[PDB]
Formats: sequence, structure tokens, C-alpha cells
Amino acid sequence: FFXGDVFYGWYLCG
Amino acid sequence: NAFTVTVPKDLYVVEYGSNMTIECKFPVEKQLDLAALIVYWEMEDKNIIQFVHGEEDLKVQHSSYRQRARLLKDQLSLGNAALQITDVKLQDAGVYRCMISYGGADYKRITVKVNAPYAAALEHHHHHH
Repeated sequence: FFXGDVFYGWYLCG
Repeated sequence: NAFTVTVPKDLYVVEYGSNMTIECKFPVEKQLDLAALIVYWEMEDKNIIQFVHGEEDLKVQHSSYRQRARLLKDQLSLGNAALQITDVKLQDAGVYRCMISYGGADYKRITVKVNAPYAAALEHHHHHH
């Protein structure tokens, strides 16, 4: 998942 | 009240080979502001569907979901992020996260369990103490 700081800390992809 | 994503339930039991729709709800007061809405569904480390600026980014979707996973877009104006996955497999069992930004941001977890085809017939095959 590659969108700057969006959802940072909540996802595993990447 | 702070921005909160809700789930109608946190556990789905689904049959192998069926289609499943899992849902996360978010607050929409009147008309949906599509510029503002970001939705991401993930399981394990796999991108199931990301949605931004009113569109799905299918070039980032994990290949296992090609032609299988989508949002029911017309539900978004009702405040419902509804992920449909067609032709469910055993490896679709696990923990899913729905992440939503719409002004505020929040996420929830949903577990999926997949019944194989003979699960019901074999439920009473052999109980133990």
C-alpha cells in the first residue's frame, strides 16, 4: 500500500 | 462523536466456492464527498482493494484478487464499504482490515472462516471427550 502517511502503522503490505 | 468505523459483525463463516461480502460502515451525513474518501482493504500483506479519488487502483491489487475482489461502489454513498470476493478459497480465511479515511480515519478487523464442502456432512463423524 503506497500513499504517503495515509493509514501509516495500520497496514502490512510493503 | 469521534470518527468511528463500525462493523455489523466481526466474524463471517462462509462456504468454500461461494461469494462473500464483508462490510465496514462509516459516517456520511448527507451526500458523500468522494474527494475526501480513501478506503483500503487488506489481509495478511496483500492489497485487496484500495480506493482513492473515486476509483479503485487495480494496478496495485494483489494478483490473487484479479477479477475476484471489488467494492460495491454504490454502497459508499450510504456509508458502507462493502468488499465482495467471488469464489472463496480456503486461503481466504483469516483476518481482514478495513481502513477508511473520510475526514477522520479509523479501521476495524474482521475474521473470515471458510467451511470446506463436506464440513456439514462430517460434523458428527467422530466426537471426543
